[PDB]
Order: sequence, then structure tokens, then C-alpha cells
Amino acid sequence: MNTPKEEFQDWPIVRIAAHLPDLIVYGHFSPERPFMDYFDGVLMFVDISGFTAMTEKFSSAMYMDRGAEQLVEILNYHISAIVEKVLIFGGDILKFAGDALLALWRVERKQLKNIITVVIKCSLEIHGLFETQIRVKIGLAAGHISMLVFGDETHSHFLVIGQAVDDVRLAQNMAQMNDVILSPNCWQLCDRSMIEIESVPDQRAVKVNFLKPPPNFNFDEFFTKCTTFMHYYPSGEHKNLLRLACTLKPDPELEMSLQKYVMESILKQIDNKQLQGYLSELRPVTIVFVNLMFEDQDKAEEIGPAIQDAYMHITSVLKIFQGQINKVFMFDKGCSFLCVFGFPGEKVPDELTHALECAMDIFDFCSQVHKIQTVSIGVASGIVFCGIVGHTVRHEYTVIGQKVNLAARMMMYYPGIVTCDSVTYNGSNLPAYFFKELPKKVMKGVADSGPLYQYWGRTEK
Amino acid sequence: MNTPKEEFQDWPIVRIAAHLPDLIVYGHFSPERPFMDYFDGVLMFVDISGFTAMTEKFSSAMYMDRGAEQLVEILNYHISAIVEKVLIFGGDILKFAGDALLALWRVERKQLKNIITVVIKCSLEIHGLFETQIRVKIGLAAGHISMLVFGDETHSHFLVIGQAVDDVRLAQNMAQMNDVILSPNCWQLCDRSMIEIESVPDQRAVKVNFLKPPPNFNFDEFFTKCTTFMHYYPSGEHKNLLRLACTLKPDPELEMSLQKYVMESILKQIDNKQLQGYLSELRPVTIVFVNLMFEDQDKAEEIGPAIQDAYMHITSVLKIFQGQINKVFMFDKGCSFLCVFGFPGEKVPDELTHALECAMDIFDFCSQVHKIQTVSIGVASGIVFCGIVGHTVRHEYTVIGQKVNLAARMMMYYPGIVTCDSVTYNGSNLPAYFFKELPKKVMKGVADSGPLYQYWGRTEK
Amino acid sequence: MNTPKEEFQDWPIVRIAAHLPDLIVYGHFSPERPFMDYFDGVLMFVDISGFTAMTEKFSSAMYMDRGAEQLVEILNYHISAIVEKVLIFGGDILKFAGDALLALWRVERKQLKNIITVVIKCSLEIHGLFETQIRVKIGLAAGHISMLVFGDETHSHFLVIGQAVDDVRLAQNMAQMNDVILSPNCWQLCDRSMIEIESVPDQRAVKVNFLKPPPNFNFDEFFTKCTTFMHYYPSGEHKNLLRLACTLKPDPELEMSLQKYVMESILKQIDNKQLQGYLSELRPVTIVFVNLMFEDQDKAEEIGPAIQDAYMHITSVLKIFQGQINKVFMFDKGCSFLCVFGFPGEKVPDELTHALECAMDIFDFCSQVHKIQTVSIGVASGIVFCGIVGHTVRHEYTVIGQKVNLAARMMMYYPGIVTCDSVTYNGSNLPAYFFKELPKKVMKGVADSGPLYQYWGRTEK
Ligand SMILES: O=[Se]([O-])O
Ligand SMILES: O=[Se]([O-])O
Ligand SMILES: O=[Se]([O-])O
Repeated sequence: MNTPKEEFQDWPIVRIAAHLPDLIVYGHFSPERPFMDYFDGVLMFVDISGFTAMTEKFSSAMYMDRGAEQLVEILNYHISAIVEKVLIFGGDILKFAGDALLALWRVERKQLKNIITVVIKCSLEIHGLFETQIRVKIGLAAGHISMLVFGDETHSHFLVIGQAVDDVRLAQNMAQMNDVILSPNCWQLCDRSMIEIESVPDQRAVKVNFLKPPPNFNFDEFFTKCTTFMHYYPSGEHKNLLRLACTLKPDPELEMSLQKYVMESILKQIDNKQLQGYLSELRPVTIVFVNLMFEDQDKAEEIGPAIQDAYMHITSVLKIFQGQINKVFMFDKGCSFLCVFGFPGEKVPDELTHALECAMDIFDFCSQVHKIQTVSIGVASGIVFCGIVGHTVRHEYTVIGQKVNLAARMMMYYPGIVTCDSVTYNGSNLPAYFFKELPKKVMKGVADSGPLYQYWGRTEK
Repeated sequence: MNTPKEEFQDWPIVRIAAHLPDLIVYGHFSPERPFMDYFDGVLMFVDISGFTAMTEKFSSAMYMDRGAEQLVEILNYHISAIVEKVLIFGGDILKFAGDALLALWRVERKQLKNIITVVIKCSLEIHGLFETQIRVKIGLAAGHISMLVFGDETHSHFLVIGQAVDDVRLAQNMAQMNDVILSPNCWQLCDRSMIEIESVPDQRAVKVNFLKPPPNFNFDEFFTKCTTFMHYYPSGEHKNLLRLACTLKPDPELEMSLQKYVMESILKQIDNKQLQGYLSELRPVTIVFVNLMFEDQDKAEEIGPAIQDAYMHITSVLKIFQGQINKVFMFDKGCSFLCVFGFPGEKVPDELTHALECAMDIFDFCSQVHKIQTVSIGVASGIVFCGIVGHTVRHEYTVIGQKVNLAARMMMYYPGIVTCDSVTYNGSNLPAYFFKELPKKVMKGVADSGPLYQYWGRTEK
Repeated sequence: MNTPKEEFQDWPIVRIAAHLPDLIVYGHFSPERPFMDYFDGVLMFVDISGFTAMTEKFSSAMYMDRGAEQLVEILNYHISAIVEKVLIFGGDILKFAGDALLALWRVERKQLKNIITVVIKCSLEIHGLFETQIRVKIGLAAGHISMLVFGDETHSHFLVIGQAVDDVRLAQNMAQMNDVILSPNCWQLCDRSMIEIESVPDQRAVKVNFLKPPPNFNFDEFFTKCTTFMHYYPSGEHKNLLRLACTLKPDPELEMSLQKYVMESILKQIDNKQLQGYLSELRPVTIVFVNLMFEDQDKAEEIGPAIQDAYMHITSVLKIFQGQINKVFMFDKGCSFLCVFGFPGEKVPDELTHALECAMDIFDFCSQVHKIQTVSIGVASGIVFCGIVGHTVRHEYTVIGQKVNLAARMMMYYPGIVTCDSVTYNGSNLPAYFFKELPKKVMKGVADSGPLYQYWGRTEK
């Protein structure tokens, strides 16, 4: 009696789970919104801005109309390598952006100390990938983490928040190229006998110079001990797999839950109803980057409802113009919605006037949501890269480009108002008194912004 | 000198052979029509109505426009498992429908007794797949089997017929969920020392309670002995394969013969000229279910010509409206043509009036074919699932849904006439005197049929 | 710590490199044009006209609209086998045409003798593939080879030229089915103790009857010795691969260089922006076969500039009508451009009048290029096969058909002028005095050409 080779693992539910972390795939929580949960862990923030800063040169005519295809190829080649290191060292990649990836090792509190050592080693091996031949910066933090899931009956989004999350962004902003920086609390909780550090000026964070373990220390044996605490580390018959999620079996109730996190045009490709290459493109879009700030940004029970309320309104306003929320994440300050007009074959006429009117509408509504202290919105239009970024087993649809960065910097450098770039201003052809011309500011990671404007709106008052 | 790994087995001819049984793939018979052949074997009829009865709930809004994709995923997940069991135990899957799969173990007559034991064990292992967590019913029969191949210069269709075929449907209709039922002759021919059964009331068929072989019996050794008689059981260098058909090599003459059994839109996907996901859909169609009854339905030499004559006319009438024959099979009584208006991008305007006129035309022609005793046609319109159902190595295009079942029950409960449902009647907007409103009947596996009508046609006489 | 299986090698750059030989993939030469380089090697010319001569019967209605799909399937099945033999014996397939494949073993001069023995054995094993059940003819040559790369900022093309190249075509034209023929110089340079030959009448070339090595000779050990001299023979960890090119990693600068050799519609499929089956078709096209002859066709420094000049003009004239250069190769005499109007969804109205006007324009320009002695152009229109021909790891887009052969024979049998077939003449509906009706010639591999015409052009003078 033959025993033929088990082959099939390429179900839609498996393809969907590539787009999500284990935190969500295996999370099994209520469909009520907002949903909040609390845990501890170590976070890793890998800044890949050195990689993503190549978008503008792939618009060069030297790439002969295959810019987007070449871009996605070289980006995924490098990012895949980082992703494998993360996954092999037992982390869960939570999210990708066009500057970073964020990864989590969730553990009970007593194991934080040893897990930090694992993440440090991982960090150093990631830096090792790029030593000779584009580099990265890594910030690490550890401690209490809150997860928030918000959405409606058809879409879901999640975020991690709290001091370990603020910490890992602060850690990462301090870092030079090739640094691994630990947050003060990560430093306080870590195994000091393992690692040699140095002070960072006016900073209680630290930099890791070396991992030098003791005489009898054996990282492989130490790692194996650590895997006792890693719920989903592939093992046994599945020890050849990067993720346990690759083994997911069809389950309609689970798939209904998971699909809500993924954009419809991505699901269409997953269902083999669209060419697998149609979403990689350099296309003109309008970014509407919305930032919400709160009295206290680490208090999920406080900020959860407010974000949910904002989300409900944002989605209804975007729906009108097939605008899309590409991503939500906590910025150094506040909760940010990266909204896009124009991307997977969703490209309206008058994109610009409507983008501005939608931004104003969002601004006016969110301003009156209880507990939202300040709303700020940056609007920028130009050619951006759109595509599925990451590894075959773990990847997300992402938008990368100078205009994306500019919209992000605008909403931070010009808080409390709706701003737009010159392409949006000039292109809207709205009467000029709908705007206020703004003072120029020197903005981190931005050169040659042209003139910036505030969208004042239709009335003087 | 390198010896690189032989990889290529994904030729079009291999993809085509997934759609067909070994009976046809390796059959090498004349292209003359009708063609009849005669043999002996054991049949297995696995009723999967418990699985296919989920179509209506995948039309729920809870599935967010991915009903058809989720449906096909969960259905193939379960059906694949059954298919593997069949294939490993050495059977040939002849056909899939939206209630059943039919499988054949063809052997010389002297081996029927031992092969029945193999099929019984297979049956019990199939029931074991679904014990804890939708179940199936299995009917088995054994004896003489006739094959009929009919068609024209561009299309072919086959059927198995005879008392073993009537037997296996009768066996299967007696079964409760989880039963394995043997036909009287299967019982007469089987190895009674192996199996413990019980009587079934007013039935010479039997139910299998247990397979309890003797002390020294070793199923693996018994199976190996049995494989001596299985012509195409994968073995040797190919013992890792589910089907020998996976090894087929390009052969234009063979491929010309095999392609005639497969629908053109399926061939288009096979040729990588259509997205691999375009044929899975919930779409509105009109089912025209045609049933032909004969004086004696086990006499191939008698019924072959008549079916061929009917086929020639049916195909010419369907051609006019890109109606399609989805399948042909022997129903409990008679030969049935499952015809579909609307499915792989073949969707006409006035689908309904034409479906009715085509049904009448078929009815009038077939009524005058010598040896056709009674023609009955059910016509029903609504949303049905359409898709490729089964395993990667063995699968067929199938239509599943309440309207498909309703058309089937209509043609059986209202013999001798053309009937239609309310959607067809009301939608045709034909004058009401073209119809006769029918008495309501309680029909097996049908609740809440609305009013049913007879299509009387254009004239009183 | 898991060590999961390295999987990914299906990058765009790898798919592109399937279309090119190692000579180009690993060539790393300047982007200046023309570029010339010089080396020594053994050439193998495998005539597959017996395979490609089946195109006309796949247009038969017996193939039911899947002619092109069946054709490409059976052709690639056989050609793949030849390609594997070539690659395993260490050759580089330079180019495919609809009559031949040309393969190169490039080595330092001192190794030519032993490499010829390797190629002879390869040749004999290729003949062995087809012994019992369409055959091939093989010509071999050895000696000095020049490579020419020409093109512009967005397209590149290469050619090998010189006496070893003229030799291998002459060798191949002498061959009967199943022969291996060596050029005089190949014979002069080869290891005579290994091989038994016979004279060929009025020919200093020879035919190989047998490879009979000495008593102690061990081909496997001899081959291993030979691999010392083969730069890219897969080995070590990659000894399971047919080509080292399968291991290429993303590299934007390399990919920009390589893509210029490949047609845009092929790149579109590579980028998963077009169905993988869309380019296999039987479609009507106009072939414009341009032949350029030179005082001395082995002098790259002489013919390089002239070809580059011709290329610049040809491409600008074709651009106007999305005509395409399918291939360039040295014909028995001269450099030939196989140009096509109509193929990957590039099909203009008035294809015919424009094809003739473009041919005349090319003829007039090339006639005045210094060092071009004679220009000849054949124009033929009809249904031709278009498709990707070869092995998964090494394949090219190719056009095959009686009209392709006819255009080729016209330009050789009617030198110095522009000729066209009857479909082109009649179809152009140009006034008849734009043409001259030509004497019929009996042309190698052509029966039933209808009347042929010269395109005289618009004026008497
Ligand atoms: O707020 Se994000 O770290 O998911
Ligand atoms: O009549 Se069917 O069992 O193919
Ligand atoms: O001139 Se061709 O042998 O590439």
C-alpha cells in the first residue's frame, strides 16, 4: 500500500496568513471592537530606510519601464533575508512599513531576561548580513505591551502600544547605521554579564558593542532552552518550516476573521483572480497621512475607544472615494493612519480636490472625539512604489516613496492642521484663498520640499 | 558528469488527465460512437451530500463576496482526503457530482471476492476520516459493468451502466450516515469470513458492522497480493505517486482524444490562457436536467444507440445558446444529462425563455427516439456553485446547489413532461397559458420549492 | 535553532537568464556598440527541421483550436531532451531557431582536441534519443570564434561569426538524417585514435561512423578531467542543477543589461503581468527576412560597424510599425535579421503595404552602408507558430513555419532585391506596376511556392 508524499499546503487560508503575524493568526479573540489585550515581550525595530530610499532612482529612465519590478525584486531579496533571521530566532514579524519592520518575541515576564539575549544575537546576525555590501539600524525594547484591534464588520486593523513600543521607536531614532540600541528598561531587564555596552549622550538608552558570553556558554543549548517558552516555534515534524502558519488548514470561520485584515485586491490575487504581478507598480497617488495624539498614548483603555471612533468615520469618508487605509501604526507621537487615494486600480478623477475635502472632513470629525487631543494631517501627491514586500512566508502590501515620507513629516512638523504639498495645491486648482502658504521648516529626512500649504477650507471662519 | 533531478511532469496532457479516470486515460478504444465495452468490478458510491449541502450558507453576506472561494477551499480539503484514500487503496475515481463520487476497481471475475475486502476496508477508512468532525454514506456493489462512450467529432462523454451500477445507487439510497451498505450480489460474492453484517429491513442488501479478519490475516500482505491484479497501481520508481497518469508524456494523438471529454473553458485554464481561479464562482444559471428512461436500462447494446441519438440532438440544440452538458450519469432510473445555461462566461440574455424552448425541443425529439420510453425534464434557475472539485491529481468541473437538486427531483417526481420552477416561470414573462400550474409534491431532499409548473408549450394541441 | 530548506530561486533575473546563454549571462562586457570579442571553441549545430516541419499539420482542424498548444508541448518535450544532453555534457546553448539550435563549448586552444571528443559523444547520445521514435542532423566545427554584440540603449543582440561558424553550417548542410559531420578543421584538430570516420564526396569534411576509444579509456574520468576547463559547469553544492544561471541573485545593474536582449512581451510574462500561455499561438504575420552580405564575413572588425549601422536603421524603421526583430544569425552567407510584423499582440492594420515599404526603406539604407556588398530581403505572409521553445532552464521566443522558411529561401535565391510572396502581393492591393513578376526557382525545402514578385517600388526609376 503506497504512502505518497504529503504535498498540499497552498490553500487560500495559508496565503492569507502570510500577511499577518502569529499574534493575529493564532490570536482567537472576540470580534468586538475595540478589543484590547495585554502582555509582555521584547520588541525589535529594524530601520530599513537605507533600502527603501532607492525608490526615487528606480523611477529613472535607466530602468526602462521595469522600475517597480526591479525595485520589488531587490528589496525583497534583502528584506527576505532579515525576515528569515527573525523567524529562525523565534520572533513574530508584526508589521512592515516603508522605513521599518517591527518584530515581537512575546513571553512571560520571567523569561524577558534570556529572550533579550536571543534578540541581541539575532540583531547582530542581521547586521552581519549587510556588513560588506544599504545598512540597517536596530532598536530594542522590552516590557509591557498592549494590543488593540479595531474595525468594523468587514475590516480589522491592529496596533501595539505602550512604553515598550514608544521605547523601541526612541531606541531606533538614536541609532546610527549598524547600531543596536537598547531602551533604558531593556537595559535594566537584560543579562548584563552577556553584553558589553556604552553610554549614549543625554540618554539612559544604551548601545551594544559586543555580545561576549561566559566561558561555558553555548548559544545553541541556550536557544533550545528558550524555545520552551515559544508557543509557535516550528518543531518536530515541522522543524523544516519557517512558520507554523504554513501548516494552517482550511477553516471557514478562521478565514473569515483573517481576511478582514487584508485588502480586497490582495485577496483577489490570493484567489487566483488577478495576475500575481499586477500590484507591483510605480503609480501616482495622493497620500493622506492622519495623526492622532492623546493625553496619554500608553493607556489602551483610554485610547482604544477613541481610535475605534476615528476609524469608523475615516473608513466611511474614504469609502466614498475608494481611498484606502494602507496601515496604522503608532508614530513617535500618536496613532497614524496611512491613507491612500489611487493604488490597486482604485484611481478616481479629481483625486486632489477630494483628497483635501476628505482630509478636512476627517480633521473636523476627529477633532471632536473625546480624548483625541490633536489631529494633524499631511497630504502629498506623486509617484510612489506600491507592492507586496517581505518574504514568501511573511509579507505585506506596502507603499514606499519620498511623498509618503513627506506626508509623514508634514503631519509631525505642522501639528494641529491639514497641510499639503505643491503638487496637491497647484493640481487642485481650488481658489487660492482656500489655502495658507506656510513657513518653510527643515524636516528630518526631507530635502527640497517645495512650498507647503495649509488647507484652510472653504470659509474664512 | 552531473545527473540532475528529473522535474517536469506538468504538461498539458497531464493536466487534462486529472479530469479523467484511468478507464478513459488508458482505455485506447475506437473513436466510433456509441462505443460499448464490458467488464467486471467493484463499485463504491460515496454520498457527499452532507458536504455539498453547505452551498446555500456560503451565499450569506457573512462570507463577504468570497463565498465561492471559501466553499471550494473547504470542499476540496475534505474531498481530497477521500480521493487519496480511494487512490491508495487502488480505485479509479470515475466521476464526481454535487452529491457523490463514484469509484471503480476493475478486475477479472475471479478476484472480485478479495477486491471487495479491499474496498470494504477503504470504505471504513473513509468513514474514519470524518468520525469526530458532515459525514458520508457509502454503497458498494460488484458484478458485471458496461461502459458506454458517446459523442461527436469534438466531444466525448462516458457512462457506466448495468446491474452493479443500479445496485450501487440502491445500496447508497438505503444507507444512513456512516453506513457501508453492500448490494445483494456484492454480499453473495464477498468473503463472509472477513466481515460481520446485519440485515436491512425489506432488503436483500446488507450493512457492514465490522471487518474482523482471521487470526493470521495481515491486510498489508493481502493488499500486496491484490495489487498483482491492479494494472495501474503506482509502483517501483513511481510508488511515490497517487496516479500513474501523473507520468503521462506528450502524445498528440492521445491528447486529441482526451481533450474531447473536457470543457473548453477548462482547457483554456490548462493552457495558461485564463486565471486559475476564474472558474470558481457562485453564479446564476438555468439548469436543464434531462432524464431518459428505457425498457431495459442495463442493456448497453440497446440503450447505446438511443443515447447517442439523443446526444447528437441535445448538443445541437444547446450549441445554439452556449448551453453546456456538465455531466451525464445513470440516475436510479434512466440516463440523465445535466445541462447548464450561463456558467464559464457563457451567459446569454433571455436565458429563461430559451432554456424552456430548448427543453421543449429536446423533449420532442427524444420522445421519438426508438427505445426511449419516457423523457422528463426539470428546469430550475438560481445561484449555483460552479468549480473544479476534487484533488490536484483527480478533479472535475462540477455544479452544486439547491437549484441543481430541485431540477433533478422535478424530472423524477414529474415524469413524462417538462417542468420548471417559479424563478423560470415568472422570469420568462411568457404568457401564462404556455404553462400548467402543478400539484405540490413532497420531494426527497427538497423543502420550500415554491410553485412548480409544467411547460405546456405554445399551442393547446 | 531550525535550519529551514533554502527555496527561492525564481527571481525575475533568473527567468530572464533562461533566455540567454552563459556567454552573455556571465559575459560582463562593455555597453559600447558594436562590441567584439574573440575566442576558441567547439560548435554544435543540431538541425531540428524534422521537428519544426510539423507546424503545418497542427493548423489542421483535427487539433480543434489547440494546435499551437499541442505544438509547443510536443516540440518542447523533444527539444528539452536535447537541451539537457547539451547542458550535462557542459555546452552553452547559444541560440534557437525554427530549424536549429546552436551550442558552444568555449575553451582555451590546447583543450580543443579533448573537448571535441566530449562533443562527439554528446552528439551520439542526442542521436540515441530519437533512434526508434523525426530525427536530427548534427554538424560540428572547431576553431576561432568571434562574438559581436550590437544594439542601442534599450536593446541588444549578439552573433557569433568566423570560419568555425561558417564551417558548422557547411557541416550541417552536408549531413543526412542521423549523421554527425565534422568540419575539415574539426577533423584536423580532433583525436583521431578515438573515432572512426568516412570520407564525404567532394568534401574535406568527414562523417563520424563510430566513437571507439582505447582499452583503458574511461569516459567518466575523461569528462571529469575536461570539466577543469569548463568555467560554469554546475558543481559542489550545485551539482544537481542544469545551469549555474539558476542560482543568479538579484542585481539591478546585471538585470538592466540582460533584459535588453529579451522582447518586452516576454518580460511582461516574466513579471507576472501576462498569462504564462498568451505567447503560444498560431497567428498570421508578415516575415521580413533581411540578409546582408560582406566582402569578408569572418572579419568582425570589418563587419561589426556595418551591422551596427544597419541595426540602428532597421530598428527605427520597425519601431514605426511595432515590427520586431525576432532573431539575428549568420546564414550560410551573410548576416540575417528575422523581422516580424504582427506577433505578441503587436498587430497593425495594412500590415502588408507597410511591410513592403519598410522592406524597401531597409533595402535602400543598407545598400549604402560601407562594407555591405549586397542586401536581399524576402517578404512572406501567413500563419506561423509563435512561442517559447526549449527547456525550462534554457528557452527562447521563436517563430516557426513554412512562411518563415519561404522568406529565408527567397532572400537567398533572389539576391540583391526585395521579393514577396503571393499573399503579400495580392493582399497589398498596391498597383501591379509596383511589382515585377519573377521566374519560378526550385528552392531548397520549398514546394508549391505560388508566384513570387519583386517589389520594384513606386517609381520606374
Ligand atoms: O503600533 Se505598531 O507597533 O503595530
Ligand atoms: O452511469 Se455513471 O456511473 O458514470
Ligand atoms: O551567428 Se549565430 O551563430 O549566433
